[PDB]
Amino acid sequence: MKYIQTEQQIEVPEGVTVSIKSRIVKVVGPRGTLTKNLKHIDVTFTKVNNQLIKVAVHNGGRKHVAALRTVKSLVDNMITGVTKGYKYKMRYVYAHFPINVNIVEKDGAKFIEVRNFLGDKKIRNVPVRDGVTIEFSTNVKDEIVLSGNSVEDVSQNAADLQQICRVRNKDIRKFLDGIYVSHKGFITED
RNA sequence: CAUUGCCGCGAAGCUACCAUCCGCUGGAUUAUGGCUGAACGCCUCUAAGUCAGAAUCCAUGCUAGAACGCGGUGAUUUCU
Ligand SMILES: [Mg+2]
Ligand SMILES: [Mg+2]
Ligand SMILES: [Mg+2]
Ligand SMILES: [Mg+2]
Ligand SMILES: [Mg+2]
Ligand SMILES: [Mg+2]
Ligand SMILES: [Mg+2]
Ligand SMILES: [Mg+2]
Ligand SMILES: [Mg+2]
Ligand SMILES: [Mg+2]
Ligand SMILES: [Mg+2]
Repeated sequence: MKYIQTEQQIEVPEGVTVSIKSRIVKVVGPRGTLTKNLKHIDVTFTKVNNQLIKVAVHNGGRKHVAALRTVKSLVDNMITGVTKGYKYKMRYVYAHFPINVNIVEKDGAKFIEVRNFLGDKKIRNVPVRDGVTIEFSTNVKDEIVLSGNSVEDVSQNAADLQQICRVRNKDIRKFLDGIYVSHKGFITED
């Protein structure tokens, strides 16, 4: 169809600075800073009144309009992640063998070590990505809390811990074992 | 002498899974499982982007070295 103009809104709240040269977006707030290279898209950003940035596609087909609301959602994720921050909570699910996860250092690389998953002698190792801060819940039994600015970094680190603890050669309908994400939320949320 | 006459042992050399030694580790991926995320206010591994991942692939390594591919360097003829 090639719609003439599709357009989206981005609400920049009171503490946030958004800076967009060519298609590289820099979002600065109370929690740090974030950068995305959006040069694969071809949208056009325009600043209206310092609390609002439009993003537009001119003469765009169905897939090109489709990526426009993606670009809105990604910058809003950056804005949320530098104002409220991002926080994931994972619980350990085990039947018989308890799962031992402690935050570990190997050559200054800050891994996550998982011993005794299903009684495996194999120690599993997940590296902590930068920005993600691993926490172990007090007054919740067997909960790991991943916190940081990027929802891309926090959720992929929470994805990597689930993916390393998969169950092999068993019926996974019964062998329900692993570390699963229980909550996707913010840090400064109430 | 017996077309190495025959028999036992027999060094050297060659040799035998009939004897010993030795046979490397990184990256990119497929299937698949994911993250973020629209389309399609929700949902979604996919559309943009991105993670992991096979005995696969491509390197590392190993063999040859273009006899018309290349480089460094040595010496370059007389009482002739
Ligand atoms: Mg599996
Ligand atoms: Mg079986
Ligand atoms: Mg005679
Ligand atoms: Mg004789
Ligand atoms: Mg052999
Ligand atoms: Mg999802
Ligand atoms: Mg895939
Ligand atoms: Mg894709
Ligand atoms: Mg990958
Ligand atoms: Mg190598
Ligand atoms: Mg040659």
